[PDB]
Order: sequence, then C-alpha cells, then structure tokens
Amino acid sequence: MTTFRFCRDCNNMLYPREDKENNRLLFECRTCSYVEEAGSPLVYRHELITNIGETAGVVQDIGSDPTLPRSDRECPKCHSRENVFFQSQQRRKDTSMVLFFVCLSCSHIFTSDQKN
Amino acid sequence: DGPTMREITETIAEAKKKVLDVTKEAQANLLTAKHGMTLRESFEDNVVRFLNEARDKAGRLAEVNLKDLNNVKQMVMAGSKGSFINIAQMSACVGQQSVEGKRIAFGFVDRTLPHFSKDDYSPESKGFVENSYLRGLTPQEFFFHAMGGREGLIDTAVKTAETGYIQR
Amino acid sequence: TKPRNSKNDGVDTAIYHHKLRDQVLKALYDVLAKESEHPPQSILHTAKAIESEMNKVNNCDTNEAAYKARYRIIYSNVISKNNPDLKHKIANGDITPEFLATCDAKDLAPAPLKQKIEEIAKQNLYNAQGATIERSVTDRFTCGKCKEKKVSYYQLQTRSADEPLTTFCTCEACGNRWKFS
Amino acid sequence: MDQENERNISRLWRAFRTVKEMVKDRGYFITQEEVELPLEDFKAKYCDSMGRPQRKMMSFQANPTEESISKFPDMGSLWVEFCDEPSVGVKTMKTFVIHIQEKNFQTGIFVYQNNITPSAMKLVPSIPPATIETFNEAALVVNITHHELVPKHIRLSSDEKRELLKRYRLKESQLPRIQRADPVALYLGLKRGEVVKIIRKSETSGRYASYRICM
Amino acid sequence: VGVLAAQSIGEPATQMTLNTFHFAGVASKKVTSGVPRLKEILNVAKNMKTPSLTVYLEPGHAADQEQAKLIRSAIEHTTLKSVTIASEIYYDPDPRSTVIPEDEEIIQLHFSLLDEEAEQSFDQQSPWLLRLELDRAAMNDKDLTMGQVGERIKQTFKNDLFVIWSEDNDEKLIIRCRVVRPKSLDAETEAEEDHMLKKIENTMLENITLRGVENIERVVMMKYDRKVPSPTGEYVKEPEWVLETDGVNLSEVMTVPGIDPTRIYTNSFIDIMEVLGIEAGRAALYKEVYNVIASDGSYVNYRHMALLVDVMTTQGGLTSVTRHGFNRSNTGALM
Repeated sequence: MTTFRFCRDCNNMLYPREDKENNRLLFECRTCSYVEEAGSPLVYRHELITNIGETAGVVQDIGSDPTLPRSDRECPKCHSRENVFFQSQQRRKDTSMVLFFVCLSCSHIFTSDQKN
Repeated sequence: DGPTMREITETIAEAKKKVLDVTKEAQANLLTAKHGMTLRESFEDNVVRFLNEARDKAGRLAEVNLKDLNNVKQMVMAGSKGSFINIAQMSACVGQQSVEGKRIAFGFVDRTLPHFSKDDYSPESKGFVENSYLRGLTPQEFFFHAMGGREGLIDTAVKTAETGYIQR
Repeated sequence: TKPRNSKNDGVDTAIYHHKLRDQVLKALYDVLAKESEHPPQSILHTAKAIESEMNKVNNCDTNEAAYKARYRIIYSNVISKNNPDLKHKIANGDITPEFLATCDAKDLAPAPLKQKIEEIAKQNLYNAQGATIERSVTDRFTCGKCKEKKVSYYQLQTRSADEPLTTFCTCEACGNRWKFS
Repeated sequence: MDQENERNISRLWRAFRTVKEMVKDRGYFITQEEVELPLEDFKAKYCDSMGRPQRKMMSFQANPTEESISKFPDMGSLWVEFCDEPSVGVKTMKTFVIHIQEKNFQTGIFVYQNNITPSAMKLVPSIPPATIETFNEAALVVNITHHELVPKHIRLSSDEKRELLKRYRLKESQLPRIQRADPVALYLGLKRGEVVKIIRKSETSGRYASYRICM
Repeated sequence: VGVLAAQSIGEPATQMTLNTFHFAGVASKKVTSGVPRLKEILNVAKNMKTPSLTVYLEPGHAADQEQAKLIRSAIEHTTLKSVTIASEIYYDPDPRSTVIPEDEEIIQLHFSLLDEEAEQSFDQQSPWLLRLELDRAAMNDKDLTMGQVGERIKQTFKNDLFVIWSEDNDEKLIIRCRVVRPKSLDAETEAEEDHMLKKIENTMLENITLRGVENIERVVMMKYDRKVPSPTGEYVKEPEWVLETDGVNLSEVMTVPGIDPTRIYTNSFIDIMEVLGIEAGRAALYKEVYNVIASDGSYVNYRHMALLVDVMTTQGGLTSVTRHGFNRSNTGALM
C-alpha cells in the first residue's frame, strides 16, 4: 500500500529516482537537494476492485442520536443488554443487509453475522 | 359478518409473520440472492409478493361470504358496475401503496416519515394499508395513498397531450 | 550430504545428442532427485521413459511451441510446493508416464484446489442465469387458450381515477394475456 | 495443429458452400451432391500437406441450365475466383480483369479476404458489357436467404414485366421499390430497372404475392 | 381506408398511457415499452434506449446447459481490465528477484523455463511491472486458460509486452507483465521510464481484447417453452435454452459456430434492414408495432397495422412518420 512521502525541507512530496552505479532507489525533492534512501521496491499501487468489508463509519457519540433504533441483545464483552443498531453506512448498491451493533456502555462494535 | 372478519385478520397476521421471518433471515446474511438479481431486490420481491397474495386472499374470503340478496353483488354479477377488487377494498383491506413500481422509498435520510426509526423495513412503515374504506385509514397510510393517487392524476393530465400529438 | 543432481550424482544426461532434450532432462532429473531418497537409476529410467513419450506424442521439430507448453506444465507441476506428494508418486511409479502425457492441468492439482475449482464452476453456472419473473399464482380466472386456471394476475390503479382499477391476467400454461376493467 | 488453422478452414468451407448456393440460386446448374460436400473431402482436396487452404484451385466456371436459357436467352457463363493475398493489389485485379475479358465471360465473382485498394476497384466498371462483383469473405459465412424472416423472391422476364405492367395498367415509377445495396439484391445480382416478385405468408389469406422494382 | 387505419391505431394509443407503466412494476425489467417505444418506432430512431438480441442454439445443444454456457462465454466481450482483481502498477527495478515470497516461487519457474532469446532480453523488462493478481473466479468463468490466452494474442498483437506467468495451480495467480522495448531507446527516453510505461499500461488494459465480440456488454441464459409436433401428431410443450444479450452486433454474432443462424432476432429493425433486407425489416417492424400495441391487451385488426407498416417501408427504405420522411416526399405542395 503505497504511502506519500514528503520532503523534510519544503513539505513537497518526494519523487522516485534510480542510482545506476549502485543500482538503488532514492526519493528526491525536485525543489531542493534533499535525497533519502528508499526502504522498499514498492512505490506505487493501483488496485481495481475493492474487497473491503463494510464499515459502520463514524462511531463517536453515536448513542446520542435519537432517531437510531434499539435492541435487547447481550454484549459479548461487558454483558450489557442495551445497545444501538444500524445498517452499514457505506452506500454501495450491492451491500447486504447485515446489521451492526454498538454497545451503550463499552462502545464495542459487533455484527449479527457470526461467521466462523 | 364477524367470522369473516376473523379469518381476514388472521390471514393478514400470517402474511405479516412470513414477511418478518424473511427479514430475520436476510438480516443474518443467510438469505440467498435469486437468479441474476441482487440481494436487496430479492428481499423486496419476497415482501411485495407476500403482501399482494394476502390482500387477494382476504378479498376472496370477503367476497365468498356475501349473500345473493346483496345489491353490490347483484350489480357485479349482472356486469354493470364494479368488480371484486372494489368489494375487497371497501370490505376486506386496501393493500400496498406503491410509487413508480416500488414501495414508498426513503424521502428523508434512512426513513420514510419522521414518526419512524432509522432503517425500518416493516410493511406498515413502507406503505401498507391493512384497513378498509369501511373501517378508516390512519394518517400515514392516508399519506401514502395520496401519493399513489397523485401518480395517476399526473399520468392523465399530461399524456392526454402527448397522445394527441401522436394521433395528429 | 549434498543436493542430489546430475552433476552431484555423476549421471550423464547426453544420450540422444539433442540440446533441448539434454537440458530439459537435466533440469527434470535435478528437480526430481533434489528432494528424493529413491535410488537414482530408476529415476533416470523414468526420466528416459517420460522424455521418450514426450518426443513420440509430439515432435519438437514440428510442434516446438506445444512441446515447450507441455514441458512447462509438467515442470511447474513438479516444482509445485503445495503438493509434494506427487514427487513421491513419480518416484514411486504410482503415476504412469502416459497419464502425465495425456492429463490436463486441473487433475494434477491437490484435493483442496480441486474442490475450490468445482465450487467456483458451480457458482459461475448459477450466476449466469437470468431474472426469473415468478408471478402471483391464483385459481379464479379461466384462460381462453388452454383453459388452465393457473393464470397469474397483476392489478393496479392505471386507468383514469374516474374509473376503477385495471387488472391484467396472463396464463402461465400457454402464454395468453387479457385485460379486465 | 493450432486451433486457428481449423477455425479458418471451417469458415472458408462455409463460405464456399454459401457461394455455391448463391450460384445455384442465380439460375445456374449445380448438383445437390456438390453443395453437400463434407468437410473431410474438402480438406483432402483443397489443402496441401501442411493444411494450408489452396484457394487458387477453387476457381470454377458455371453454365446456365436449359430452363434459365429459355427464360433468359441473354444469360451466359459465369466465372468465380478466390484471392490468396490479404489485400488485393492493382496488378492482381488487372490480371483477373484481363483473364475475364479474354475468356469473354459476361460476369465474374471476385472474393477477397480483407481489403481492396481503391486503384484496384477503379477498374471494376471499365469492362462493358461484363459485370464484376465483389464479396467480402466475412459476409458470406452464413446464407442470408435461409433465414425465417426472408420470404422467397423470384426474378421476372421482360415479357412477364410487360404483361404485369399492362394488366395492372401502371407506369414503372408507381410500384414499390428496392435498392441496389439491399443484401438480397446483391445475392440475386439485380441490376437497375428489374422487377422482383415476392411470395409471403399471411394470417388473412395464407399466401400473398407482392412485386418490387430495383432502383 | 387510410384514415380508418390511422384512427384504429391511434385511438388505443390514447388509452395506452395508463397501463404503460405496468412493466414499471418490475424494476429488473427496465425495458422501453408503451408510449416511448411507439414514439421511437415512429421516429425510426437510430439510438434506442435498450437494444437487445436473442440467440437460439442448435437443435442438438438446445437441451443441455453445458454447450449453452460454452456459447455464452464465446459471445460475451472479455477484456483484461475485467479479469484482474489487482492489475497493480508496481515498481520493478530488478525483475531478477523480489522481496515478496509469493512471487519468488514463480520467479525460479520461468527463470529455469526461459529460452536463450529471453535470457538475452532479460534487460528489456521494464523497471515497472504490471503485477497481475488475477481473480480465479473471473478467469474460470470465461473458460480462459492462463498461458494461451494470456500470452499468445497479447504478444502476437504488437510484440509489445512479454510475461512471466505461472500455471493455474498456484494459490495466487500472479502474472508479471513486463513490456519489451529495444535498448536503442534514447537517453532522454530511457530516463522517463514511468512516463512511457503508465501510458502504455493504460493502453494495455483498455485496448486488449482476450475473447468475445465487441459492443455486447452482457449475455444471459434463459429457459423457454417451445411448442412442437410430437411424433404421434399432437402439439407438446418442450423446454429450450436461449441466450439474451444486452447490446447488439448482429454481423458477427451471426457467424459464431454453435448457434442457429436461421432463428436469430433483435428488437432493432434497422440492423435487420441492413443485414437481411427490406422485407425482413418490414416483418420485424410489424412484430415491434404489434408487440407494443398488444402488450396492453388491446386488439386492433390486422389490416390497419399492415397498411401502416406497408406505407412506412414502401420507398425501399425506412421512411419515418415525421416531416423528414413524409414532408420530403414527392406529393403535392399544398398537401
């Protein structure tokens, strides 16, 4: 997973370059003389289809939203029976109807799909 | 008569239970997507089919109850005014209001009306009228029925002109 | 002590004075004997048998592309670390040289990859189907074509609200359609 | 034996059968056995030791039947020739034209594989009264006339055209018309001012006959 | 009879609006029919909303699903961008060895399986890689063998991209696509490695067709119920497998072996007119008009529709009912 690297001088992103006589990769800033040594042959990455598990999104202070439903399911960690539950907040067309539960006390996230 | 009302309510209840069970199955990632058709579409298709069959069966019970000296039944039998759909709606139940071929979509964010809770998929929350014209409509199903009627009103009012141009 | 190979075992690989055959035999013998405790003589005989079969089923001078493809398939199967048992079998003789000559790429895979392959094939065959428009079943209307009462329905408020709802009935046994209003 | 070899061989055999069907439909004399030649005999005859299709030996001359001559006294022999080059050069077209002219043939069929240079087709209409027609190979694989939606067409003689025109009391500019680039017109090789009869099925009368003119 | 036919056709067209949207009750059947479809038929539009094409298989292969799926794979358009779960542009400075253990196993396979010319061309492989993690399911769906399809056509097209590729048995299907360029490239050119290779990589994903025919986005399997005379003489119902596409290219689908080239049909009568003739176009146009009228349950006698269709296709071509078709005719000036 390629990460942007900024020059330590002027915060500009570092462009790759090659060293033929030593055959090694370096990152240089086109505005200044800073040169740093590349730690991996991985500089860029272009994935096509996202195999990302669906995420509940923002969770902070979600228990104060009064338009969000409730349930009496039991917490797997703190053994509490009060929690908030909602569907996946990522708006893809093909998302399944798998729930997400956020516990009221310990703020623990879990799902209704207990696949082993 | 009262017994016919009893079977009507029982049929409505059993359809509601079937829909609830399908919802429970789909919420646990156990439901299987149908042939060449998304999971959400499969859930919606099951719900719609269940509710429509419930309305039809209740209507047929209420129609079979009626005697021969009923005036509406006499008019329908003669062939002059009405059909069994009219009898079903005035007596058994109105049914499922739709808009553009689908149930009442989410106009707000993740609900259909401020009186519900976010991510609600129950039939009564998505435009199902389980009452009748003789019993009376509650406000939400009244609103959904109003949208259903508005669609056809618009249809007539404009496609008059389009058809006129084509005819000329 | 040392990795067994053509140079280590001191076995000549130039028997048919063919450069391509010589090097492919050397490579296959080395990869077979590197991790095998079996005596080298029967290994060399098996190598001779398999190369003779390769030559006789397909001439290299006329089908060098197919020869290279077959050699690559077999060699990749041999090197495959996921299923070491095969290098036992070819050493043991359980897999006949003719079977390797004729077998496809799939069958040489281990059992878990096989099972995944049939599962993928079944899922694809299921996913190539179209949308099935299953309609509500009822037994009241009589069809005019085959007179089988298994006629589906659909009813809606489509005509002008000055008139009642409109129903359309389609026979699922013959394909007849009609309207009532 | 790469798959592309037998794929191309099969498509070429299909095109050959379709061309034979077309020549038979134009009124010429072709036996039924020759139309139904199995691909094994085709491979045995028109392939070399390496399996390369030898198109140059497929050129043949056809002659009209007794019936066609009786209906069309002006009809004459036809020649058909295939071209091996992926693109037809000017010299090849000139050689084919000269061969047709010295054979004194009234019409010829020149089937090309991929493309023809503009200078080559410059010579197409330069040999009256002979007619030169070209058929791209990719468009002769499947016979168009064998579809279900295509009714059966027939060509009409001068006498039949005159009799119809008198009987319906018409001038030729009032009949329905059919273009030149129409695929069935190319199949039948209709020229300008020729009338084609159509036989069709009908829910109301069973059979119905229409007429059209090539414009 | 002209005004009689026009009135007969266009009176139910006025009431047709009401029940047009019954097919709106099926969301997955978003196919134009009703008022817009009749409008498009009359205008002879050259860009339909939803073109389609229905293919009927051979008599022998009709009852079995397997030959049907082979044909379906042989028809649908397959391109490289569709078959790569990760066609990731990676830095490939020294293709001799890598840090990732997964590709290391594949390394020694071909490094002991490359010819002398490949040994010479080792230096031609780009300092960047198209590293292809290829999805197993998508590759097996189209019956696509890794080696032959992956490399034969790709290297034959322009001799532009060579590959180190593994046999399908590895758990992670990894291909190393390394483009091939002459060493005679200019110093300024050779410095701008990324500049050439990103562009050629995009032109590589987008413009390489592994298998199929162009413009056909989807092909789908369906089961239908034909009626056939039984050997005793009566008519019996018999099932069959057909292929319905989403997108039309009739000149190339017609010649694919393994189908019935005498029962193919599409709802785009202009293509039928171009390929099969004008009478075929007339029959297809009649089927379209009759379908759109009768899909509402209304009945209009045959003579009216026959007259309209004959008028629309009497000049040797499709003459639309607009000013461009009728007001450009040869009729009287005041008319």
